[PDB]
Amino acid sequence: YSYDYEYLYKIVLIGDSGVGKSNLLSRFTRDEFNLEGVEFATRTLEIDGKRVKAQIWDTAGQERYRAITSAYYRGAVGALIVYDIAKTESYESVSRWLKELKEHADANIIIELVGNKSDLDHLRAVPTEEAKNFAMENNLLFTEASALSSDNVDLSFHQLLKNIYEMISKHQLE
Amino acid sequence: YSYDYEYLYKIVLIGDSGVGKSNLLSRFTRDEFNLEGVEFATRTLEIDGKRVKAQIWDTAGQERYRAITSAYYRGAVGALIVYDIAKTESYESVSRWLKELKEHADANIIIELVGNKSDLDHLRAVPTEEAKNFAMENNLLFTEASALSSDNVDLSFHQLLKNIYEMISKHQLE
Ligand SMILES: Nc1nc2c(ncn2[C@@H]2O[C@H](COP(=O)(O)OP(=O)(O)O)[C@@H](O)[C@H]2O)c(=O)[nH]1
Ligand SMILES: Nc1nc2c(ncn2[C@@H]2O[C@H](COP(=O)(O)OP(=O)(O)O)[C@@H](O)[C@H]2O)c(=O)[nH]1
Ligand SMILES: [Zn+2]
Ligand SMILES: [Zn+2]
Ligand SMILES: [Zn+2]
Ligand SMILES: [Zn+2]
Repeated sequence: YSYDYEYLYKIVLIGDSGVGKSNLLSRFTRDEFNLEGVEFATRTLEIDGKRVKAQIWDTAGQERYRAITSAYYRGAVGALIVYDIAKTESYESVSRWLKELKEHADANIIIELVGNKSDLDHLRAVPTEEAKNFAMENNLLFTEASALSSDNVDLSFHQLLKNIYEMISKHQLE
Repeated sequence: YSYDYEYLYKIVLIGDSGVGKSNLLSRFTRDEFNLEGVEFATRTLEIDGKRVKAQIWDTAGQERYRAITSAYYRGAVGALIVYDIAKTESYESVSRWLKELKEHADANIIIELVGNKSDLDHLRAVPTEEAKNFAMENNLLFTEASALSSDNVDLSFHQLLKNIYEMISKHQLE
């Protein structure tokens, strides 16, 4: 048998404007997607037998013109860095978002690199192997996804929460 | 170092009308007490290094005339059975509340017996040793408390949440 309790994880979504952060959230939490306020959404799912309440934060679009404030990252245990596989610029900015996390987020936050818009294969600018190699180099989890076609969307969120739970537990047997 | 995450525990308060359930809640969550809606309150505190968000439920007084519905107990990991040390009847009803928990609450809910109104020592009807012996007999945690004078109030809630966390963890090394 198992006891009746929940884990509270705060996750933040970061990345350049237009990479599909808000559509990743609406696809995972409400299964909706829009071709071009709601501060965060919560979905609860089972991770290795345990119930995990994931509170996933999303921007209001201010990252297009200014830097995200420190309060956005506070309390977050995981983070998704989203880029556009069809936009090189959005992939080059991954280092900037890594700087943002080191500067305002928890020192041991668990990071996952997400390559969104995998449906635009005719416009692919960033090869999967380049970003996958970069993720392992910087000890980030990695997947490509498509909020439009729902490919690997649940995988991007389940992979991070599963790694958070296991990395926490593994850290607990000190 | 420790990761940034929380545990969500639902706790319910049960006992006969007038034993001091609502005043136990206001004393622990808001440090207020009244001499003779708000469905539940949440207070977060540190249990053995970890952060535990306790959601403590309280009745609207319907237990005076009818039985508490099943939905009140659903999801609860712990429960406080409160009686009046100055009212024998309220102590005799502890078996009824144990029946209520077996009937509508989780099969492995952790129960604590609380003897409230310890300040009315001139009116003591239930000796501490009788209820303490009864609690160990039925594998309940036990303390006396006074919502009026704040004695053992934080102890009654901290003792239960600490036992819940450790009993869960101890159950986890299957
Ligand atoms: N083709 C495609 N377009 C997407 C995808 N995800 C988002 N978009 C589009 O990208 C634009 C910006 O998306 P949005 O979620 O607002 O990006 P955000 O600024 O990071 O939140 C929208 O017009 C979406 O239609 C995807 O997986 N595939
Ligand atoms: N002397 C004393 N009176 C108390 C204590 N706790 C509650 N009361 C009184 O008992 C009455 C009923 O308390 P209440 O919290 O509403 O009981 P409930 O029905 O179980 O919620 C109130 O008038 C309180 O003033 C206590 O620790 N000591
Ligand atoms: Zn957005
Ligand atoms: Zn910054
Ligand atoms: Zn009450
Ligand atoms: Zn019943």
